[PDB]
Amino acid sequence: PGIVELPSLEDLKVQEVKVSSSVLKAAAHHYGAQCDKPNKEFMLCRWEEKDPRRCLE
Amino acid sequence: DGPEKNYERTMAILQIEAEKAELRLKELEVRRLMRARGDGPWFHYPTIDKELIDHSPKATPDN
Repeated sequence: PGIVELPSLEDLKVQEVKVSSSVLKAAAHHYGAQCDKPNKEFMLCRWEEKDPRRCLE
Repeated sequence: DGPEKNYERTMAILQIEAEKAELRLKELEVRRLMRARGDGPWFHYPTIDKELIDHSPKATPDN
């Protein structure tokens, strides 16, 4: 068996959404309406690739 | 019975018995190969049916 390829630590850095769950809960309904397009593109990628390494972008 | 009737009746008996003997020997050989290789209709032990598998999207993506 081979070696499990993994992206570099700097290939995973990004600005995280550092707010609490009640903030997301309060914004969820408008958030779902406003950010649908990138959100659904990402979820399409995850269920098609079945590989988190393939949807990092 | 005349000697020609018995003589040619014997040939008919011999043909049937000889053919059956050949088929009996083939069956032993065919059975030996099917059991050792499992590539024939005999000794075909069941495997799980793949039409029982659910192919729809699952609750989580990695599967």
